[PDB]
Amino acid sequence: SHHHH
Amino acid sequence: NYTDYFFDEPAFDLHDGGYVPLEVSDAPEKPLNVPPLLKPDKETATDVYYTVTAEAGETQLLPGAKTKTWGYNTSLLGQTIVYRRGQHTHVTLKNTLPELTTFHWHGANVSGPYVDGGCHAPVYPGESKHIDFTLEQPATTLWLHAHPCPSTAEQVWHGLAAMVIVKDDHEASLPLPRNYGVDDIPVILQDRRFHENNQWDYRADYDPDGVAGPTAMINGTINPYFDVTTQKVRLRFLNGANRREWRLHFADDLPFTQIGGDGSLLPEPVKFTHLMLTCAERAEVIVDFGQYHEGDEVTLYTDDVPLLKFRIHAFKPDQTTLPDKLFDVKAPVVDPALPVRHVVMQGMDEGVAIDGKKFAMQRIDATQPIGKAQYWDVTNSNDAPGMVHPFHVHGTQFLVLSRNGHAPYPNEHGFKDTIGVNPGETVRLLVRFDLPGVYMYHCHIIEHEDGGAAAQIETFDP
Ligand SMILES: [Cu+2]
Ligand SMILES: [Cu+2]
Ligand SMILES: [Cu+2]
Ligand SMILES: [Cu+2]
Ligand SMILES: [Cu+2]
Ligand SMILES: [Cu+2]
Ligand SMILES: [Cu+2]
Ligand SMILES: [Cu+2]
Ligand SMILES: [Cu+2]
Ligand SMILES: [Cu+2]
Repeated sequence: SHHHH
Repeated sequence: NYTDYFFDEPAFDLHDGGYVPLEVSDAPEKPLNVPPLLKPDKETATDVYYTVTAEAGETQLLPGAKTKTWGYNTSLLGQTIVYRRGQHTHVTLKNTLPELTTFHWHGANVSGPYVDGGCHAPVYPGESKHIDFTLEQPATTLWLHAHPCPSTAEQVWHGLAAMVIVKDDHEASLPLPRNYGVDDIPVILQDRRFHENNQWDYRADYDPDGVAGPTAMINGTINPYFDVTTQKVRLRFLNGANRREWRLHFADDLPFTQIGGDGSLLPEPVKFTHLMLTCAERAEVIVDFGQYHEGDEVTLYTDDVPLLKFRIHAFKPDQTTLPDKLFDVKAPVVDPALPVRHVVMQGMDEGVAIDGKKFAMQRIDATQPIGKAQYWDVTNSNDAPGMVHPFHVHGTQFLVLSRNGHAPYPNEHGFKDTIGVNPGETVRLLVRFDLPGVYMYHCHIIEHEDGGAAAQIETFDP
């Protein structure tokens, strides 16, 4: 689900 | 809404003009290289003897041709060197490279400038030097790397870095994974750019603001995996990159506990999901894989880029718990007679400087008496947009008192030799030198060091 920046 | 890291989001490397994104390599997955422990030439309880040889070779990094590389007692990086507190240590330094080099023990409280192995300690091709010393400092992860001035960046790029493990009695008594290569591993974080025939070319990739390539390399491995055979694993993160910052987290935000920083155990364990490391910073963490099962592969990322896969095998349950206190940090009292030292890092690119000046090898910039603790106020004067400058001091382990008058970051309450200073920020350090001589302080973006953003301090007996 989660992605970074 | 919020960044998951402690540093100032606008200052991250990824905002820089010439930023080089990491890209996933198509190279096949392979086992993480774990450097062997360097066998002593001889050891007794009181004395240990090592030979450390800088050498050139070839390493199979990508399919096809082998990459020409340099290492310590191996073709790339180096065998891990174990030192013990209070043990008289003897090292023969041998250079078999075509270039002169230097053997810098980053974080080791040894005398400078010769044993320290900075600018003033050249070892020419074909020659040998003999050093000895006794470490009187807490257990931690240090490292060895080349430090000729200039040319540190290029030599590190060729592959001259190695992990150094310092043992003591206190750390040995803690319930920590300590089976090297099995449940306790180096994670040396680097990046490179491969050119034709899988070769490196520092000069083609040069940038005065910091060299970074798009291919991540972990312990000299491309697309590494690690076979986990225990519930808990200790990772010794070292940022051995020329410039790049690592923003480390697992794919699913698996928590991990930091137990160690640059210079010592942390006073207390600190729980993390996301951890940012600037150049030369070390962080020792325990990961608990107890919620996973045989066949699972759990991947450690920086930003959105996968770095290191953990293949879960069968493991016995581990019921142990960390104590609430790991380590007693005994802060020195500042010498009241001594002023506050102000150090200003200025400029970017070619214009980087400290206190208005570029490095000069003959010149002493500062003095401080040994045995006496002093406040160092260190300012990153870089306007917005700026960058996080990792400030390093040779020959001391310092303590972090405050950041812009506020608390240090949660993982900055132990001893450290390198600290990331945000744009505009003043940090206050407590700095004591135990030994007399000449020591360097500088930014540890290695292109900044080479570009002259360094100064030297003379320590003397009063
Ligand atoms: Cu942004
Ligand atoms: Cu001795
Ligand atoms: Cu000796
Ligand atoms: Cu260093
Ligand atoms: Cu250093
Ligand atoms: Cu995350
Ligand atoms: Cu298995
Ligand atoms: Cu910059
Ligand atoms: Cu240095
Ligand atoms: Cu810098």
